Amino acid sequence: ADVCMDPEPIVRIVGRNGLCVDVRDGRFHNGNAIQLWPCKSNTDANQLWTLKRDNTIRSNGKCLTTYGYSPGVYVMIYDCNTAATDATRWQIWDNGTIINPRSSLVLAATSGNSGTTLTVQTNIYAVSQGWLPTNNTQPFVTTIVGLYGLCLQANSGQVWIEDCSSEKAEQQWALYADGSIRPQQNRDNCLTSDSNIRETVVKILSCGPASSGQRWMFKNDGTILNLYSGLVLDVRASDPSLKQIILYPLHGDPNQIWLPLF
Amino acid sequence: KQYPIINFTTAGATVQSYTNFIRAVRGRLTTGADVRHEIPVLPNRVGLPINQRFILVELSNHAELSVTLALDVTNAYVVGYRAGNSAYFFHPDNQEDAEAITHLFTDVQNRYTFAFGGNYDRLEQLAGNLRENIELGNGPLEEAISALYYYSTGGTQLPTLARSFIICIQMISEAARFQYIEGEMRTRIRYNRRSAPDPSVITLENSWGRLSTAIQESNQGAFASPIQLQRRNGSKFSVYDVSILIPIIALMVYRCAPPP
Amino acid sequence: EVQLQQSGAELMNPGASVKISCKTSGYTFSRYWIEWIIQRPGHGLEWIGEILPGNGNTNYNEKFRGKATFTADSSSNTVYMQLSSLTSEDSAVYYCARPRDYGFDQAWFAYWGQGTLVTVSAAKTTPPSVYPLAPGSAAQTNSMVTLGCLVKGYFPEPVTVTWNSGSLSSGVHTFPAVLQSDLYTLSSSVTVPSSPRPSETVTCNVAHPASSTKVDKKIVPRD
Amino acid sequence: DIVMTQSPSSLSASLGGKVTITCKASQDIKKYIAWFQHRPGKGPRLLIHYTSTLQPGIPSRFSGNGSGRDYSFSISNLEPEDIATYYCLQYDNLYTFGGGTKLEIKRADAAPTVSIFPPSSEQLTSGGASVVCFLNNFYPKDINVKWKIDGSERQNGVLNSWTDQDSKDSTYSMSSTLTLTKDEYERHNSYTCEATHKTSTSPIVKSFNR
Ligand SMILES: *[C@@H]1O[C@H](CO)[C@@H](O[C@@H]2O[C@H](CO)[C@@H](O[C@@H]3O[C@H](CO)[C@@H](O)[C@H](O)[C@@H]3O)[C@H](O)[C@H]2NC(C)=O)[C@H](O)[C@H]1NC(C)=O
Ligand SMILES: *[C@@H]1O[C@H](CO)[C@@H](O[C@@H]2O[C@H](CO)[C@@H](O[C@@H]3O[C@H](CO)[C@@H](O)[C@H](O)[C@@H]3O)[C@H](O)[C@H]2NC(C)=O)[C@H](O)[C@H]1NC(C)=O
Ligand SMILES: *[C@@H]1O[C@H](CO)[C@@H](O[C@@H]2O[C@H](CO)[C@@H](O)[C@H](O)[C@H]2NC(C)=O)[C@H](O[C@@H]2O[C@@H](C)[C@@H](O)[C@@H](O)[C@@H]2O)[C@H]1NC(C)=O
Ligand SMILES: [Cl-]
Ligand SMILES: [Cl-]
Ligand SMILES: [Cl-]
Repeated sequence: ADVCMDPEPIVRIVGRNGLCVDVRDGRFHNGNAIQLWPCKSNTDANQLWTLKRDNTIRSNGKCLTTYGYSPGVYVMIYDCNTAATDATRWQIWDNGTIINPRSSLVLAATSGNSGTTLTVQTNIYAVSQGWLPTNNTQPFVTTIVGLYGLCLQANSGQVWIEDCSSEKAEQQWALYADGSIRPQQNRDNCLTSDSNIRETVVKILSCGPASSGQRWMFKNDGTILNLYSGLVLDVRASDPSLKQIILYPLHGDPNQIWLPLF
Repeated sequence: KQYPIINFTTAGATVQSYTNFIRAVRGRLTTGADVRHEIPVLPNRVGLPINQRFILVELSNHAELSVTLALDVTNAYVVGYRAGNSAYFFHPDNQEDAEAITHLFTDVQNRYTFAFGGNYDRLEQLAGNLRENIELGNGPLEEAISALYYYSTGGTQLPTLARSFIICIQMISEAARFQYIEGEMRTRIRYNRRSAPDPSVITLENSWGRLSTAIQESNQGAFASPIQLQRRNGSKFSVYDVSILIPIIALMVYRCAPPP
Repeated sequence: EVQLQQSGAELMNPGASVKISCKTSGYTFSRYWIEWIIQRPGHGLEWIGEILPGNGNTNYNEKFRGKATFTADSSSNTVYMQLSSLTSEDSAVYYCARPRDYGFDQAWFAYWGQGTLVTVSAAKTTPPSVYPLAPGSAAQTNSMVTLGCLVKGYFPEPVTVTWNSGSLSSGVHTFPAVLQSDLYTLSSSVTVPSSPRPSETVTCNVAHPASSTKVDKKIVPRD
Repeated sequence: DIVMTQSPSSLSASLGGKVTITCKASQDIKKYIAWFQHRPGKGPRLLIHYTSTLQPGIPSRFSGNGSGRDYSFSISNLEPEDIATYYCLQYDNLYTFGGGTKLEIKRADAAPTVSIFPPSSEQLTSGGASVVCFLNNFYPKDINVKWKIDGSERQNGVLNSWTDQDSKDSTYSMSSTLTLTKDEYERHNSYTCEATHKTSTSPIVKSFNR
């Protein structure tokens, strides 16, 4: 009917621990640090990013730029049409990763702390590498309903399935912009698996590490993908009374299908 | 040639038969080829020959009353039904919808055309009720078909006909477009609770047109402008990106050809 | 900073694969890219591709998409490129290089490797027959008497020739080889004064690495 | 996707004279370009690493600049060691080389001859017979060689090659070799090498008697 002409939307970039992609202290000189910072509620240019049509991400005329093409170098703010033309190129995948195309190295927040400088690290699809461009800052607070129409309920350090209650403590989850799934009681805790192995009962640990085992993606087929190891959320032997939520290869049975009910 | 028929009954209604029904209905609405941001889109509506344009969904309550619905594959909306000798079709907005609808029920004694559209507004106006007071679930669907089948005999109340259509479109069409609505009916079937929809479902049904727009001209997944949605308690949150919406929308209407 | 070193020359059967190596040393091996450049006659230089050791990412010139395959062994601090289905167009000198730093204003080419010659030919190796050449007599005199060696009948391409193990560098003209109808031959001329004609020992040292054979040769005056 | 057409394909220049090579990219490389000197028999060498910044240890006579897509490169006080092929490389989008430019330098000199070498005793016990004729350190490079075996003009079965230009004197050399059989070699006594040049009032000739 036409060509899907695309816009350049001004946006903030929320990532690890809900902290925005921010230009440090507002100064825009070539080489200043792109840091992590609490998401401002105003029109300060040092947090507002135009997703330009040429796969470049600009805040106030200057480009989100990697210093180099090696794991470890930091991401700075630089004059677009002065620096290397592909040190400013980025893509934003549907799974959350924002990636430079020269080397697969991905925008990451190596620490979950404020004032932390952004870098580019080798892509392990981790919590410290998941990003989401939005102007909505707060995470997504919903309930997660799975097999047999029962709820996902984090108790203290255990995730299990228990029939849904309108306000029970606690089955209300916050889907963060870094791919983590956090019980709203303690926002410092993530849906975490200790591997990178198959069965691996999923637990609830602190998001401090921001590891590849705490980042997830709600896929189109109703599964919740680990984004690493290619494993989804599985109810072990389809038995809720076991209180065992596990990782397992995608098979598509009701023990792997989920729907977020807000 | 003949169109694809997808059957379903509301007597042995199990959440597995409802889930399987909406799945097989999905398998004919889209080739599955055109997929954007992991959300499949429906065909072009341009260059679809008459033998690729529609699918059929056959219903049975019990009683023995059978009703076969007709879905415009280009948008997966119900366009008409059949009750034996008779067949009825909504008012087509333009030509090539008026002569394509001719090829739906060729086998009837004869077919009749309404003077109103299938849009919820002209459908609520004729129903004397809004969607949030028209109950949905296994119960109302068994009641919508008996009112639909009995229209060929004429012994059906017209508001209960518009009340029946809204039940039929929501639990089939909107349940196909969104997995979220597919669950909200699967949830009701699981507990035998006839219930009117949440405001969270109503907002999605209106927005399916707009959502399919912003998701496809999004440039990386980031909308040009936000879309306001509602919660189980009518709320204010706005969506700025697709990744959150991926597990909610399963079908989108074709908007424009993708970047070459 | 220090160094990169590659493998010796290679001869392959047309339609096979050969894996050139590039041994890196002196710098933190994992955090720097390794480059590859082809050089065949008349074609000058052309960028093949790059591989980053330690994380296995790649970037290929599209002309070599399917020809090249970069690999890096984290154990022995090395990088390998492999050319598949070698025709005669793949016969060239292949270089490996590094950037200077992490980029991007650095990360221009520095720290090259000495290059590796791949010769694609059906023929098999043949050690060289080295013939000396004194002026004979053919008297003659004077100022500076010239001589050299005749490295005829070898294959494949690379041979290094010296007098005497490298000590006689000023006055040597080692000529480019020529493919004998199907073999390789060349000559190398060194002029030296006429007083060091019998006083000195004009030994030419011809080394063939592809046959693993080496030949030293005194140039003793003919009659 | 960034092509770089270099100019010129090659050139000759008088000693001490300035030369100019230009590179032009399909799009803007944002002043990210380097210049490389491929000395014969040696690996590549970097001279100018940012568009104008000179690499250390490079003479002050090497210069280069540019803006956007157009780029210049100028050797000013030319010297016999500057014989090489020069390339342009950009590192903005990726590494893309130019076609290269081959530099030749000029002199005026005549060729000393070999003096022609008869075939060795080791070769003669192997049926072969090869007679070598170096034409050594001359310029122009355009010269001709001939062989007279006992007065007639020997045409077939002669091989030769030319050296790269010399980095010291800017003079070329040529090594001609006539190969016959041990039979054919012994059925003659005079093998002569006829060298004809531009800077030669008469041809220079070196021969031998068996
Ligand atoms: C997220 O929030 C920011 C600020 O709250 C929004 O940025 C604003 O976007 C609008 C429309 O894109 C800009 O208005 C336009 O400005 C141009 C400038 O010439 C003018 O020609 C237009 O007629 C219109 O007035 C506004 O300047 C801009 N404000 C900023 C950047 O501080 C942003 O659009 C929001 N994004 C989404 C997806 O809602
Ligand atoms: C995270 O999301 C991105 C979204 O694109 C995924 O990267 C891409 O994944 C697709 C498959 O889903 C790859 O497609 C392949 O493309 C090549 C070249 O066009 C083709 O030859 C193959 O047959 C295949 O179709 C694609 O290479 C890959 N990368 C890019 C840059 O598009 C990524 O895999 C996702 N990761 C996870 C763990 O889900
Ligand atoms: C809906 O009910 C119909 C009842 O007959 C199915 O059609 C028939 O199904 C037979 C196998 O169950 C198959 O041999 C027949 O060819 C087919 N068609 C007719 C005219 O009898 C129908 O099955 C679908 O439609 C036809 C065209 C076949 O291709 C089937 O493979 C299809 O699944 C039923 N559809 C569903 C989704 O259950
Ligand atoms: Cl179920
Ligand atoms: Cl340009
Ligand atoms: Cl003979």
